Amino acid sequence: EPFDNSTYRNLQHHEYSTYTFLDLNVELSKFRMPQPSSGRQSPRH
Amino acid sequence: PKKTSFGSLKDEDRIFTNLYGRHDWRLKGAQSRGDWYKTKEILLKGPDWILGEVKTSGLRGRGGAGFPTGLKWSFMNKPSDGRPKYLVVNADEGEPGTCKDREIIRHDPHKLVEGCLVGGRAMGARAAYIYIRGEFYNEASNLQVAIREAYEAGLIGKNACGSGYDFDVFVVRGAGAYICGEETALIESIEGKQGKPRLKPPFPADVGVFGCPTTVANVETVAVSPTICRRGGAWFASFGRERNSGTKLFNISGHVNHPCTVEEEMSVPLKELIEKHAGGVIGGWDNLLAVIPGGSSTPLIPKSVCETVLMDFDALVQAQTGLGTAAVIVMDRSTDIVKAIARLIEFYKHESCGQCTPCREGVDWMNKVMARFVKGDARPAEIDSLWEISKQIEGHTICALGDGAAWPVQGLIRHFRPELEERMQQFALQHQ
Amino acid sequence: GALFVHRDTPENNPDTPFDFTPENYKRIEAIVKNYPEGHKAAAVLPVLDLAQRQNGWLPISAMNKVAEILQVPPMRVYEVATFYTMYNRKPVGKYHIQVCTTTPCMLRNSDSILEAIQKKLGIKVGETTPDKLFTLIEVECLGACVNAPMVQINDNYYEDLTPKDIEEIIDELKAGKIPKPGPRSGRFSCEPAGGLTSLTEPPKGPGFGVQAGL
Amino acid sequence: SNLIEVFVDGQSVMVEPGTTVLQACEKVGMQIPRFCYHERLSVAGNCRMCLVEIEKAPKVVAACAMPVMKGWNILTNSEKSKKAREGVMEFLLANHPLDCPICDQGGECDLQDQSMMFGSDRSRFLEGKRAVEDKNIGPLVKTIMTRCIQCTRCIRFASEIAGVDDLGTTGRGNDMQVGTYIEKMFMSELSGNIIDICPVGALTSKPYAFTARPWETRKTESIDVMDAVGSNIVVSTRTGEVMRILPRMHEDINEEWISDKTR
Ligand SMILES: Cc1cc2nc3c(=O)[nH]c(=O)nc-3n(C[C@H](O)[C@H](O)[C@H](O)COP(=O)(O)O)c2cc1C
Ligand code: SF4
Ligand code: SF4
Ligand code: SF4
Ligand code: FES
Ligand code: FES
Ligand SMILES: [K+]
Repeated sequence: EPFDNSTYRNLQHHEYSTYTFLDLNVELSKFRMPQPSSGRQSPRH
Repeated sequence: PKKTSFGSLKDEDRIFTNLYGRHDWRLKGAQSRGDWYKTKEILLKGPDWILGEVKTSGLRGRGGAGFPTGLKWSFMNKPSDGRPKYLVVNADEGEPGTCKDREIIRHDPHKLVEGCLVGGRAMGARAAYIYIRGEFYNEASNLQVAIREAYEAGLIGKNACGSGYDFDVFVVRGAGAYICGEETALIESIEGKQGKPRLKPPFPADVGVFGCPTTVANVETVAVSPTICRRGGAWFASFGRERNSGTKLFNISGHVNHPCTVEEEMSVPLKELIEKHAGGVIGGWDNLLAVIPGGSSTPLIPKSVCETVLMDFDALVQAQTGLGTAAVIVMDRSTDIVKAIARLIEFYKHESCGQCTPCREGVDWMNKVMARFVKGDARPAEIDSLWEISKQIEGHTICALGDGAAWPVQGLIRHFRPELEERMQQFALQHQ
Repeated sequence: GALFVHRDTPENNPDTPFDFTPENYKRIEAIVKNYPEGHKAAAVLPVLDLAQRQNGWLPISAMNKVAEILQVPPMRVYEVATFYTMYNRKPVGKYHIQVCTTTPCMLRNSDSILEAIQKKLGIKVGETTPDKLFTLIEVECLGACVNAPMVQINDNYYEDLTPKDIEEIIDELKAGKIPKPGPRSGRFSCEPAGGLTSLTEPPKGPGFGVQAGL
Repeated sequence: SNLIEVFVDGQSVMVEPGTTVLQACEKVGMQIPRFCYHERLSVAGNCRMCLVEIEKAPKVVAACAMPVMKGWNILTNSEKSKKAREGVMEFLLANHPLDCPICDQGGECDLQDQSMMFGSDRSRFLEGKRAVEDKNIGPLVKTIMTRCIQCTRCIRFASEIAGVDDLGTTGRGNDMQVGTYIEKMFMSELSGNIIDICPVGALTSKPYAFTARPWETRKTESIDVMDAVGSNIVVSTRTGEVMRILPRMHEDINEEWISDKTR
């Protein structure tokens, strides 16, 4: 409310884990959409 | 009519309002700071309108180059060809002296997300691949937290902001390579192979990631893009000199009393920016020996030139250097300039991907030569030999890392040849 | 040194026991799903990183397992592993002490912090503590140039460091307490060390100088 | 109906769109110096010796991968192109090991010949050269990897022509080495062809090792009889004794490859 410019609030990164990035990427997948397909399952296929 | 002394940017007209994390970096604080506001209107206006207003804003590539962002982005306004279209935001931030991108990612990630959205709509991209470096794990996690917040809010994903557009923002993490900052090297790094840059007879607008058309932009430009759309192109055009408009995140470090990062308007006096935002050079302006304007790639400049130099691309180009990434690196009179430049050459040697011959063999040779120079183990002829080697490296490499390693050597020679000569003479007399 | 030729050892051999935990497998499949169909090799860099997180370092068995799970020739995996620096092809300590020594960060006496690390741990650059806790290695620029000489430990950045603060950090790591990430003096992240030369007025809210049409 | 006119040293040549600068130069007769470009393998563009000058263009383009466009005049013998070739070859010859008397490629080495023609006559390298540990890939190809110029031609040949993806690179910078990392012999019916592919003595024929010099062997063209493909070969014999079998280009039978049972 009083525009407390004097403090830092981006301290949420302190309580992060080893898998935090990948774990937070995991459940984010259900909000994604079907990826495009190039046909063959691999360039070598 | 036209501003003469381009400087002292006002707080009201600043793209990034949360540089130092003084406000909530989540969706709530971003909306409080004007972010994610009226995005649907920009989405529905039309890609051509966004591209035209970007051209009107005169935005130049804020990632190290100086290409007009409008022209580069409009290179993708071609019709569909079956292949998907991709926008990629470079967040490698490997150039020494650069600190802006980390700050925007970890303090204003929602501006970055809205930038990917508006850019992808302007260029018709289906998804965004923000390539952050491997070290920035906390920054990447914060960015992905903001991405999840936006996904839940419905701003991105299927029916992005209700405009019928379908966009995704994947964040691929790097693995500790400076060459990955190169756009084609970044493309292969995303594709799974090594970070070797690709030759450019084909361009990313034609062939990019996975072979589909891709366009690599920088964190700063995409971050300012939604603000460019909202406030207006002419509002951006007001700041800075002609063809050198906009505001930039200057990262001031080296031997500055208070090294920091400030969002200052373009074509700013270097002395004024150093004195006010940074606090001046340690020991005053008289104690300044050299200034590296925009990171390791940009050649250094001596204090006599530093007295009066505007901080736009063209002004520093006339100063036989480049704006680069606006990475101010000040070195005082107590600095061994030879040692610092040799350390930069060592960094470039350690970061060369080794693909093409001039960078793989040439940069290592320059590293050895500069290592001998620091101890003065040479003769006056090897200074000209080093100049010739640097010229041979220039314009002969696949990517611009060869030129970015040759330029510091050229600047050091051009502005401190007497220092090398005298150090060599001292070593010669000592070895008697 | 870091020789880029894998010589078979009794510890680092293709028969070295390695696998992926089921949660790690779910993370792998999500990562693979995050790429276009038919270009699964694009997931090689993150997947390998996962093999690091659950193993600390990357044994050659992990290399082959990544190749199998990504249907990619093992040579490409070996190439991407030897190319990128963060992948530890050799066993490493619990706390990877990476000290930046590029020009912007050496200019503010990073050598003092490096020597403080050497003295506190009794370990020269490039070795691991005998109790397998710290590994002091030298790195190029890590992105926090405006900050004073910083040090990277596994996943955390520590900026604005002075030998005493890093003595505290090291002996606090020895005691299991994780030091607070961020500069170890004053400044929160990147503001001017003196005060605040910008962003003093409250930022303007939704709608400010917005173009009429929009 | 689609041919575009391009200029090579002023001469006007009709080239099909998509033609690279190197092929356009070859049409006239000029053979642009190259190490990493093989007409059978993919284009790489890392050797940087095909750097040729395009008129009204302040940048030496890579003729091995640059597609020509209308109105280009390729100045093959321009001073800028000659200086670019000299600099690139100085870079190549900097860390090369002084093995010419002990290297079997001596007398038929691409590096030696291009140095004789497109290159300086001295060196300004007054430092210590690099050295790379040798790698074993079987009993057919002897590898002295310190002579490798990292043209990655063997890697591309193994990936595409041979199919097996066991050759590649390791590391970056001056220390990035071409090999197999882990110990694995490059075993294929077309393996020995890498000996031909390598422009330097890094990959050499083990049975032929230290047996004869290229300038003294008489070449007699013949037809292989091992398999039924009938690949055309060149028997190089000296003193009335067969020394080695090399492939001969036919573009229908065997392209320019032979099997290991033929070599
Ligand atoms: C060696 C090298 C490193 C680079 N590193 C970065 C980087 O860290 N961040 C970045 O945005 N651009 C970087 N670039 C520039 C990109 O290759 C590319 O030109 C730019 O990102 C395009 O976007 P822009 O026009 O907005 O700058 C680098 C270029 C080179 C040659
Ligand atoms: S200049 Fe260096 S980093 Fe760039 S492609 Fe050539 S070898 Fe790789
Ligand atoms: S490869 Fe060529 S230059 Fe190298 S040692 Fe052999 S003959 Fe000499
Ligand atoms: S071994 Fe020979 S073919 Fe392979 S990269 Fe080296 S020089 Fe080229
Ligand atoms: S120079 Fe030390 S972090 Fe960039
Ligand atoms: S032949 Fe064109 S660069 Fe190697
Ligand atoms: K050979």
